Amino acid sequence: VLSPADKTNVKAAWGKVGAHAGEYGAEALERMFLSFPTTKTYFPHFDLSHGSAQVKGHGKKVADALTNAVAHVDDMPNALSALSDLHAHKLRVDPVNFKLLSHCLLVTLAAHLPAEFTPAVHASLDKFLASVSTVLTSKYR
Amino acid sequence: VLSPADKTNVKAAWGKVGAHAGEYGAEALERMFLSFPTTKTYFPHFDLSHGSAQVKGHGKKVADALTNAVAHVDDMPNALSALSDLHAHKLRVDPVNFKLLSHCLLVTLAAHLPAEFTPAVHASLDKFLASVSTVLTSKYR
Amino acid sequence: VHLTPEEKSAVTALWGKVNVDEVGGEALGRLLVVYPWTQRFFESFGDLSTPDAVMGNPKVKAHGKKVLGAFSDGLAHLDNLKGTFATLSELHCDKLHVDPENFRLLGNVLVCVLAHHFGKEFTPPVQAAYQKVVAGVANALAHKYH
Amino acid sequence: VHLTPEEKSAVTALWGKVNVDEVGGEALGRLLVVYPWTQRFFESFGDLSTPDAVMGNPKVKAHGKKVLGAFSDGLAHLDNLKGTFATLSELHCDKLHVDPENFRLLGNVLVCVLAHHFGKEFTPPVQAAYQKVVAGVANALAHKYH
Ligand code: HEM
Ligand code: HEM
Ligand code: HNI
Ligand code: HNI
Repeated sequence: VLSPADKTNVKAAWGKVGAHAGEYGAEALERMFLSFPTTKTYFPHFDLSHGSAQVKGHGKKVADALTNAVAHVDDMPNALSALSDLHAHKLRVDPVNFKLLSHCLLVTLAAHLPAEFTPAVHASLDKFLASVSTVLTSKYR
Repeated sequence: VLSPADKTNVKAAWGKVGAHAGEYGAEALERMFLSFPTTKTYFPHFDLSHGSAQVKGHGKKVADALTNAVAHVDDMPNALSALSDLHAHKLRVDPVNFKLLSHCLLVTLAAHLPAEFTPAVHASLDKFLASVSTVLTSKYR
Repeated sequence: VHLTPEEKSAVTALWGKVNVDEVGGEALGRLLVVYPWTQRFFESFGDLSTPDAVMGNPKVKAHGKKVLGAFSDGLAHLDNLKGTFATLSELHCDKLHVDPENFRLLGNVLVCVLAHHFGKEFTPPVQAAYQKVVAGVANALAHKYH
Repeated sequence: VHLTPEEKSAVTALWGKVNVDEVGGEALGRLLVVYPWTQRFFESFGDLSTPDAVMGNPKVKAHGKKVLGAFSDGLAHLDNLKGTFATLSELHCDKLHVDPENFRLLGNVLVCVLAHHFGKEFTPPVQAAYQKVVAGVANALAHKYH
């Protein structure tokens, strides 16, 4: 469960991401595809090379979903309901991949938040991304 | 989530195990320690010799906890609360190991339930063990 | 990759008793039932709408047999699983776009299927040898991914 | 575990800029803060009760130096990580009883620390190369478990 401090930390860190959320989303995807090539099996229809317009556009979608989760941090199972259904039923992405993107998102935030990405904040962000991942894999079976 | 159909399947399958539970718990431990030797890193203080009475005793405890969770399948967070506390705060077993014991419990049930281990029952049992595992790792951080 | 002489003989002895048709159909069918997201690769197989439909599906049964036949061939190459599976690794990566986690799931389902069939004969040591095998095969199939 | 030529030089170039003692204390500390069950091996280290208690803990820092020192030495042997880490693998299994999942978690924390320290210089290709390293090191440390 996210603690009061975790939600303070997540809100403050995502606050500092600010207008860069979409850029960071795309960066995290690129990081994931390069670092964990098995994740590319879910995107055979995408251009997955550096500077891809598809990846840039998808990063914005991922970021917006995260912004929404932050705004509804106490009701993620509902706020992300449609997205959970999409991943469980339409995309059928193996649940193991969510930790891979979560790690890539954390790395991206680390690379952009020198003052903000303290150990406590790192812990809270990791918990938050794990919780989003849990919601997104909650309807698989 | 465990569906009403899952709960039906779990209760019937565990009903069939009956008084063999304790034995099956110990068998699933033995299977875990042999198949996944990294799990033995949590038991260096145990006697792991063949037929170990300490392992047998422990298998009974594990089984009794599962029997209780089945009996309280509508409210497992509360039924397993003290046990969840114990794993999160005292034992501190990495969450990754719960899937390993869960698999070994499934294999044990398969080896002892020729008639009852249908594809649908297999699915429900797997979900049930994952749900137990989820509760037992819920307080880790 | 390190199967011991004693593990090797355990694997081969059990395998000599395996009905690869039945076990293959059962393992692939259970994969699709227990982890239904794995059905994503098989829309062309037709009816996968219920457990009974999946299990009895002629295409699931045929593919299960084929997959476990290649697994069986692999057991002749226990010391070089990566070499023997290299072609199929590339295929599943580049042509089929199959996440290698699927191989790991199938391995564990196959273990359940063997336990279900053999009962007490699928002892803890025999299981542990088979765990080394299914891990090795899954790893070998994942090895050429890029 | 196969790094390309450009990946090997990227790893080496970045590591030349790393203060190993510092980064090691930071990575071990972050491991114990982010995944607090990992504190289970360090009862003798004293106060681990808050993020600051962990991060500034002199025993945590001292241990992080030795851990990352061994890691750093291993970067000179990327083609033989299993050999390099064999005695440490045996030690962590037989004497220290450390679940190898801890090596994986530390790898990922280390990647986060490198990103935090280097900012934009920790590019997606540099990360990809370090992900190969950290996976290879964790696999090597796991390899002699039994
Ligand atoms: C933090 C975790 C994740 C978040 C917040 C997220 C969010 C999203 C969003 C917002 C969409 C667009 C939905 C729409 O079209 O309405 C999407 C689509 C998609 N996602 Fe996820 N996602 C996550 C994890 C993953 C992972 C780990 C994978 C696979 C490695 C994945 C694979 C896909 C695929 C294949 C699509 C469809 C792309 C297309 O063909 O249009 N997602 N995701
Ligand atoms: C289905 C999942 C599990 C269940 C139901 C379960 C249940 C239990 C129970 C009932 C106890 C005894 C508690 C007491 O004395 O009050 C226990 C203790 C313990 N468990 Fe778990 N457990 C599970 C998973 C695991 C896993 C995966 C591991 C590690 C591989 C583990 C390691 C331990 C250890 C080390 C103890 C303490 C043994 C001792 O020194 O007495 N458990 N567990
Ligand atoms: C859940 C997905 C999935 C898994 C776990 C899986 C697991 C495995 C394993 C693991 C032990 C082995 C040895 C294996 C072997 C094979 N697979 Ni896999 N395959 C999978 C999805 C496929 C798909 C999809 C095809 C093509 C099917 C078809 O008939 O078109 C396939 C095709 C094959 C073929 C046929 C290749 C050819 O055309 O010459 C072989 C052999 N395989 N597959
Ligand atoms: C969280 C657990 C944990 C992790 C992730 C970890 C990860 C690593 C990694 C990973 C890159 C390396 C190279 C490594 C290297 C070392 N460890 Ni690890 N160790 C761990 C727990 C220990 C423990 C416990 C000790 C003994 C500490 C003590 O009290 O002396 C240890 C001791 C060492 C020693 C000293 C050996 C001796 O005392 O003879 C080295 C070197 N290591 N450890």
